[PDB]
Amino acid sequence: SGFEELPLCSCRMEAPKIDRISERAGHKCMATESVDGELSGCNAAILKRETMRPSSRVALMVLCETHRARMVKHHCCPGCGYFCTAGTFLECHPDFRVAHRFHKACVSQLNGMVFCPHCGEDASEAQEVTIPR
Ligand SMILES: [Zn+2]
Ligand SMILES: [Zn+2]
Ligand SMILES: [Zn+2]
Ligand SMILES: [Zn+2]
Repeated sequence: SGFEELPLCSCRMEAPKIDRISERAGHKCMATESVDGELSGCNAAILKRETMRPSSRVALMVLCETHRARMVKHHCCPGCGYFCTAGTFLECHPDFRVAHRFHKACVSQLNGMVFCPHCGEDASEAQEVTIPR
């Protein structure tokens, strides 16, 4: 029932390159962009072979430098693992020029209430945002 049970994201964590994830991907970025439910790939050439993911709900990804930059800004949804770069989505604003992006359907849920899946702040606080492509 308490805040301690809320999941927090892993957007800032990095896993070592010991599982050959980059090699199986051809050293191409594994990011998936979501724009109002339309999914698209990246496959840009990667520079670092360490892997990342916003939560353990999804598999680890090797990423291009642009998508690693967006991942550490909490622009990837921990619920589904898709990046929120354009279209409509929710943003939690814990501090100046900090935005945690996520889909309305991907909020954390505890005791019937909804929370930011990055940081655990109440999601009724979350603003709806529309960003052009
Ligand atoms: Zn990429
Ligand atoms: Zn995050
Ligand atoms: Zn999502
Ligand atoms: Zn948050």
